[PDB]
Amino acid sequence: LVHVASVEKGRSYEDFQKVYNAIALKLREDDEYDNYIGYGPVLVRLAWHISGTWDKHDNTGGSYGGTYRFKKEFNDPSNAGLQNGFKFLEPIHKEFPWISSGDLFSLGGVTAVQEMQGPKIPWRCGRVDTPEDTTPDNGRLPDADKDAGYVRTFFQRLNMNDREVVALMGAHALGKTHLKNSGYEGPGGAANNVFTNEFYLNLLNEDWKLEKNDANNEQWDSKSGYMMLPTNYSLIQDPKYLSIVKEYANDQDKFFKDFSKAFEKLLENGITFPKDAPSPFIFKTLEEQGL
Ligand code: HEM
Repeated sequence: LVHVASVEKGRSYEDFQKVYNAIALKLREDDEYDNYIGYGPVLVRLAWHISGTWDKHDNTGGSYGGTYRFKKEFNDPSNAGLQNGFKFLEPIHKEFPWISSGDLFSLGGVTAVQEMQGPKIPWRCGRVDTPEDTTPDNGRLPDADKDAGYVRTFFQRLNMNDREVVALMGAHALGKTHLKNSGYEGPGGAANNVFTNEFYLNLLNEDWKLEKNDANNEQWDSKSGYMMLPTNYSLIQDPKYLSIVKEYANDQDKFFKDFSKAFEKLLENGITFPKDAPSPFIFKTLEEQGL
């Protein structure tokens, strides 16, 4: 498989900035979702899940083809709860019918990180909708009940190394686990719709206790009301992951820098960019625009 990025015909930076503006204006507006967490956290999770299906061995899956729109990928058990992020973006797609689905689902994640005070994420247009038979089979997305060795092996399929994996996992400072979606319950911290290095500080500073929850899954719980998935708790049981955790806990700007690079890499895996293609766009926030 080769997936060559093709620009939506006749569109430039200013068009994509209009789609970004519509998603961010709708984020401000619908602030009541999930006990006033807002749709920020569920939109960066949709962008990682349509990206996380990629397989470096045969160039299948990844963000290119927009195939989350098809029933098979939409109804995957590991995607439960993401129907909310899809529903949110749907009026935005009716307003800009020219943008491809892969470009929309992925720009949704970029807009959410930057509106939640996160780092600027460079983004590239050019994903193209592919047919229903290119939709990846279920089961390429990761389990939560596992250890640091599973996490290392998994992210190798997306050729993410240790630094990339630890930066990327910092996203779990956002939102929460929901019992009806995943069999896990609880937030990762206090500031869960502001993008910070909080996930790392919690993992180093809380007295975590292992307990079973109401779905009979184990998770790590702290006195403070926060939780950790076994796979996130893994990052302090592995000596290479633990030194990077410590680095991000002590330096939020190094976390922002590395998260920016790894998240763009994640959203562009599997896509060939012709060098006449536009350079990656940096979108302005609402605030920077006075909107
Ligand atoms: C081994 C890797 C990962 C596993 C096993 C995993 C698993 C999960 C699970 C079980 C949930 C809760 C789902 C729910 O009940 O609603 C969750 C939530 C979330 N995940 Fe991950 N995750 C992984 C990697 C990532 C990465 C790479 C990102 C983003 C860069 C990410 C971002 C999020 C966010 C923001 C949420 C919050 C969802 C919400 O608030 O609704 N995850 N993750």
